[PDB]
Amino acid sequence: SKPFVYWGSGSPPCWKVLLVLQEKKIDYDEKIISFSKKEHKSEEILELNPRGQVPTFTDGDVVVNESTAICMYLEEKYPKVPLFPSDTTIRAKVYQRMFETSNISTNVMEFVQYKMKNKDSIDQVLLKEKKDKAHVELGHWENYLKQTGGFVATKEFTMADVFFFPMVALIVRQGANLKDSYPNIFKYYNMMMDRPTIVKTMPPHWAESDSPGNLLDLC
Amino acid sequence: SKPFVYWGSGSPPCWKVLLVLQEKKIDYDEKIISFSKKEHKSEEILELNPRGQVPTFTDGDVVVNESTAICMYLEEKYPKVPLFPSDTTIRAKVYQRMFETSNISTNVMEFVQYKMKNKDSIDQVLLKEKKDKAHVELGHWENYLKQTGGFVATKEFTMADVFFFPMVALIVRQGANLKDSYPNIFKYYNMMMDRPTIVKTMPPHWAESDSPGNLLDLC
Ligand SMILES: N[C@@H](CCC(=O)N[C@@H](CS)C(=O)NCC(=O)O)C(=O)O
Ligand SMILES: N[C@@H](CCC(=O)N[C@@H](CS)C(=O)NCC(=O)O)C(=O)O
Repeated sequence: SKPFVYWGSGSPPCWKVLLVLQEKKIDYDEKIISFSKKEHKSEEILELNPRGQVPTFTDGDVVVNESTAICMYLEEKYPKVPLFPSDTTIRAKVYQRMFETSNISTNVMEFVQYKMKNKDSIDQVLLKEKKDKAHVELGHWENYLKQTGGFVATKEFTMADVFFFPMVALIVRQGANLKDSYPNIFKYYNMMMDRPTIVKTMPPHWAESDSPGNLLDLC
Repeated sequence: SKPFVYWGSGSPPCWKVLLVLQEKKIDYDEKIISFSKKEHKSEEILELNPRGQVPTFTDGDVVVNESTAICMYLEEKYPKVPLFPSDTTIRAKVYQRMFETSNISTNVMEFVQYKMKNKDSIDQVLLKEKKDKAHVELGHWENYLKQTGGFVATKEFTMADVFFFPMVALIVRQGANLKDSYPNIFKYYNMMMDRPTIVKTMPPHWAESDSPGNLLDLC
């Protein structure tokens, strides 16, 4: 049995899956679909995933789509390279950080959404509201990296970094100068960006396209 | 070591934790906080949870807050009553359903949010948009229950039902007549509502308060 994963460029849910696969060094087959050409809605994809989304994934008769379910399945199916420590108490912290990352999406990426959605309708009395929420959110993670001095959950790479980093990258892709404002996250970013597995899974379309820059003002 | 959980009434994240605790029959200590009196922001809560949210949870030196992390920790710490089957392939389906339930929140509960948020500003040209999304979302789950004939993920109660049911209940609490429109979800609801563990964890404030009814029109 050899895993197969349909995924697109610039998608954190897909990145999570690719990182897990690479980090555990599992040989897999893939189909890099085009979002702009709506390939995530192909019939081939819909048979496996009624929601027409990526990642979509198989491994024999095993079919799983939620990026988080795929990662959990991979951790359980291919145990040789653990992305979780063995200590139950410490694993709890890894799980905490993993799932807590859904907050970045809401409190951070909302800042970008707003400027794009209701554009031309810029209300700085509200703009400064969500901007402060983004910073409040990032502060938590900043403190976390500060607290460990290394990776988002512990002093080693774990499933939590698989969830967190893609979000950090997307933030920087939007142009966040975190160098001085969030020295720990930035230190974490540059550190991670240097990890082989991450260099290998950078979103394909990023190199030859310009940053959306919806965050150039962040900090 | 005895678990301690701070939680509030009518909160799906808290319900998930209570169900897991009850279903595995773990004896725990609790603090039922008042949201209206802002007790989720107490100092006692903030020391353990910098976000000032519930559930907030401890078990010795073990501190975990994300409802999903707590459930995973409980599954791993107290294995006697498994909420997951042993088959790795089948567990994958349980994980799929568990995490996919985050969609109900977005595609379903948005319908309720909108009518509350931008109220008085009712735009039925858009109202009928999200209403159709709610039905599309529920259809997936309807088909799932149809596909199994029993619980949301398999023919037994699993961690997936722990995630799904609270959302179904909240929907009905908003007044959804799913009897004829979603016979399988409704059958699932009445079935679940009858399970001892669920009767015991119904949101405390529901009995003596009226349904918000933001869904009475759903179907
Ligand atoms: N909860 C899913 C979400 C996946 C998702 O949102 N995928 C996007 C790309 S990042 C997609 O394919 N979207 C297409 C759509 O909604 O049609 C996960 O984490 O896997
Ligand atoms: N992702 C968390 C979310 C918890 C959450 O949103 N809790 C709400 C009650 S349902 C809360 O305490 N909210 C207070 C707040 O944001 O201040 C989880 O699932 O545990």
